[PDB]
Amino acid sequence: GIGALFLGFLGAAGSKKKNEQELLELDKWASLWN
Repeated sequence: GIGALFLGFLGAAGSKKKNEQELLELDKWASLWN
């Protein structure tokens, strides 16, 4: 879709631009819970 292009921007800027990483890391750890 067209609105998907927008999300791609905010998403791309993500893979582009520490702390948030360490916090996001736990998100992956959450998988453990399953």
